[PDB]
Amino acid sequence: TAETTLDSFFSRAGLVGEIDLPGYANWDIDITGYAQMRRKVELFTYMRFDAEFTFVACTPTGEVVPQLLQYMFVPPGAPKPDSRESLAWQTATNPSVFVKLSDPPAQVSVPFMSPASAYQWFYDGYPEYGAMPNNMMGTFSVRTVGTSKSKYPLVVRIYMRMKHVRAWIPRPMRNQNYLFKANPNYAGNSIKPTGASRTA
Amino acid sequence: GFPTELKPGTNQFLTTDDGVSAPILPNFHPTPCIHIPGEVRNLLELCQVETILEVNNVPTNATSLMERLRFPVSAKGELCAVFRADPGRNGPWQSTLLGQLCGYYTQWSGSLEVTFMFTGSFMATGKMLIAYTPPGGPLPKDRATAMLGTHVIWDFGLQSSVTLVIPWISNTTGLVSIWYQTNYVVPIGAPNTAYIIALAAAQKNFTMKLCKD
Amino acid sequence: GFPTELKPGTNQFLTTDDGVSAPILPNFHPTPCIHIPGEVRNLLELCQVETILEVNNVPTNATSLMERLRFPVSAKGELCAVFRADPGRNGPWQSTLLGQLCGYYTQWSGSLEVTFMFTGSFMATGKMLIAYTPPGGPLPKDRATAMLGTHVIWDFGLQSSVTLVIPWISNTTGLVSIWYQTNYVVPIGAPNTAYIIALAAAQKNFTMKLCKD
Amino acid sequence: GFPTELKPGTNQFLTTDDGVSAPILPNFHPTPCIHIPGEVRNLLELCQVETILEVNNVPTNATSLMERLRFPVSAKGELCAVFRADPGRNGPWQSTLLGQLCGYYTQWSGSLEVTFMFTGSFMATGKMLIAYTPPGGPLPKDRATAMLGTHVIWDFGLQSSVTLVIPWISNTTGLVSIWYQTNYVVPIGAPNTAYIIALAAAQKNFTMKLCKD
Amino acid sequence: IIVGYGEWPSYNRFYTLDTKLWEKSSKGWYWKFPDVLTETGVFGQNAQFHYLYRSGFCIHVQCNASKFHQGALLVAVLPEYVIGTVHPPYKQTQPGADGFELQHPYVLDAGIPISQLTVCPHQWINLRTNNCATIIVPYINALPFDSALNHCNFGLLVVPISPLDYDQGATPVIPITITLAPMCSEFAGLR
Repeated sequence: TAETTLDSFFSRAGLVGEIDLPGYANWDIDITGYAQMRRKVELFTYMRFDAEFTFVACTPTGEVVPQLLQYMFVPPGAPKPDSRESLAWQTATNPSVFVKLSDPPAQVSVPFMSPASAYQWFYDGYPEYGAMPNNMMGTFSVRTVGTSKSKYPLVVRIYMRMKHVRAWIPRPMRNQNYLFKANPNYAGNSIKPTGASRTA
Repeated sequence: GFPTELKPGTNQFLTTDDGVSAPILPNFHPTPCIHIPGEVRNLLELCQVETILEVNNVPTNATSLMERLRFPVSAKGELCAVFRADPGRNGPWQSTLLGQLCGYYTQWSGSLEVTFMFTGSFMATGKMLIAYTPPGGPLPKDRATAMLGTHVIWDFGLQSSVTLVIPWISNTTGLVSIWYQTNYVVPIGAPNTAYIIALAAAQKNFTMKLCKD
Repeated sequence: GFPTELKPGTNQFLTTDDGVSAPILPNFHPTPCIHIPGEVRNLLELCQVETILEVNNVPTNATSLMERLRFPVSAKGELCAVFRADPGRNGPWQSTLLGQLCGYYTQWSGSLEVTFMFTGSFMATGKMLIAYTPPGGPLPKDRATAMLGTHVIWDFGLQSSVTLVIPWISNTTGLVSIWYQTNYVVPIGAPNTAYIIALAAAQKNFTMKLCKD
Repeated sequence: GFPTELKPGTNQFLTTDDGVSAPILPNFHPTPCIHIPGEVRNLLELCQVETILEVNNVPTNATSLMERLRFPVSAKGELCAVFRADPGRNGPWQSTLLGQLCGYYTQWSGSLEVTFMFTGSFMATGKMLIAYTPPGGPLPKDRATAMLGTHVIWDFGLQSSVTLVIPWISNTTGLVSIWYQTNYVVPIGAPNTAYIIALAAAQKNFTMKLCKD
Repeated sequence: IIVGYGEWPSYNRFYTLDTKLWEKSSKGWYWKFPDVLTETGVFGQNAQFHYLYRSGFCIHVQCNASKFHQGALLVAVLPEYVIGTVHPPYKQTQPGADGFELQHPYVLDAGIPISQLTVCPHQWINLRTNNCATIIVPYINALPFDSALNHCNFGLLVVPISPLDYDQGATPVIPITITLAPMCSEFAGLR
């Protein structure tokens, strides 16, 4: 029984988003970034969990270079940086982490951000239909510390693991192929059965 | 100071490691959780709910996918339908939530419980044989040897729904066949074809191991 | 020695980390703190003080910025002023300390308390209607429907200051309108125009979350 | 924070180090262990079992390797066989499980126990001398000096199996020789050649040290 | 009775909607709650003149069929039942006290299988077994109160699992009656 608990079902950090810096990039937090995890989270209607993020940065060839990086987390409602010299970078209320590529990957924890009591994956209404307003976790912005252009191309990988997962209102699991990240529509003409068939 | 040495396996990142990490907002208080009805803590609760088992997974046409939820019974010792007691493997068990959650795990073991529901006229009567064959046994050649094994004689003139309990499965598999014990007898003015709906679930002793995407 | 391994997330600098660091002057004793009167420990105390609410934020001229602190009442069922019950958003609430501290946070919720002060001659009399409309409701078309909602009938011949308590706000917003219940009646020799000063504050149950620069 | 320094010998990998490492599947439960009969916890139990000692390790031919398990006794004061009491060194003791496990260790010490089994006709009679010479002593020149040392007089007309206990060995070695005390006497109609099987084991006080591949 | 999720609604008369004519070609119907009651009644008079709202419901479904008709109906409540189009129009998204017809009952206009609806609070309407199905649903939401006009708590789905069958001469349409009584209703913010 201990194997099928929610925490075991939703443990095992998975790669959510990859960032390329061939000199900054924004990555809005989205669990759906993990390809196979949307169908797993949609099986309930409400969730409440804390996330751990790990940032594994390296060159496109996987080689480790001596460069300083800054990943800043802007909480929901804060403005995003628009360039490499925006005043949003020096803001104290957006927590940052300064790590070299030689040091072990940065590991930060983000608590439950929603003003409601649970993350809801389906909004049966309007705040534009189906736009769940208070599901926004924040945003992670990555840039290389320094004023001049960096000497190496970088690839940043993000691994997210949920801890303390709580769920409510189970529902049937998706069987059709996903088309859009926000609304659940399918392809009506190319509708398929749940599984395989036979002859008799 | 306090003398320590770094044991082998430091500075590695194991994606399954559950070590506690530093909060990004130490002074933040998340909104306290309220009581939302219908909280689930173990997926076995979601495995123990009866669910439609598409025994009639013959058609694939877009406008007739809805015909797979039930299989017809209409107008003596013949074979109605047959399906395997294999929740995780490909086939009719893909439709049920138990058979979909079996795809997220590698190993499962326990007792099933498959119920049938007759959807004919109230004045319609008849009998049907639901036989289960242990693993290894082939499909019976006829109702005479189908009755010798484990079976129930289902008459739907009196009881409209029966339950067949599969003794034990694990990840050869068992067989479930349904036979026409007696022909379909109906009065004048009542429809000459009926349907049976199979609802499959798991007992209290079903468990899973080795979660796998 | 004692075997440990460096878990992922070492040698990083989190600007929110509250770890204790080594003193630069171990032998230093800072001068002991004396009792300075008026010590503040929670900013909610500074949020619970009444403060001028520039309802009349029409003028921008340099030599007349002082005219925004109060709005005139002078010489029947007309509209005097209207403002939103939105401490954090742009508008009249920018002037109060509550509305300025709301700009340092992302989320706030609780009950407001807006008082008005009449600044006319002692012999001046009259009545005025202060109505509050819950969120979503539009501006009333007239005093007849303005009175039907939540309102107070303020006469300043007897009482020179009244308090209107906004029930609850959170980050559509509520509306506060002020109506001429009766005309402005004044005796001979007293000024024919008067002013009203709005003092806005927060109740004891106001709180803020998610500090933001 | 807590002040420590890395002592010499960090970031090294000692292949004998028994430090506990991070599980790869924290949420996995291995299948509980059942009682399988015949559980072994110490290899000394496997060393204390009697095992065939190929004293007659003369032949090497493929179709006659089976003749090494026993040595013949057939038709006065002669020498039958001789072997060393050396479990670990090359020779007859390679065949026994004690002598094979001695190859996995460097040092061993204790008391042996070598039994013989006579495999002749029930009507066959005779006597044989089994002498043990302490370390250093040479092979005796004849039965007269072979009897003076430690010995047993084995007659197989009465008892079909005898045990000779080697007092103590450690890693010069002792000698075991077997002599014809009396000739082989057999009745008419019974086979004129017989065989002896040597079963060697270790006592309760045998131990090993310094495991080596 | 089926108590949805095992909880009785906590902290008020029967409403009868239009009958739905179940036929041989019918696919299914769904009603959005509480949007089904907003446009009609004293209950819907409070919904359109208040800001916040919370309430349970007591849905009762009946079918009037003789002994010579056959078929089965699956009635089930699906909290936060979002529609997936082949954006939906307003009439499809929030249909009034007249429901809407499912064009693809297999995926339920949401890309989810009909076969798995039994995980939700439900009852079976088998014409040879029973003609009644009553479900008691509590208030389900992430917040204690919510807008009744811009948000639907759940959607009541009634789908013919097995087609209606009858002999020629019998009545070809089976009326379906739904009677819903708000329970433990609350309102706030009189606008």
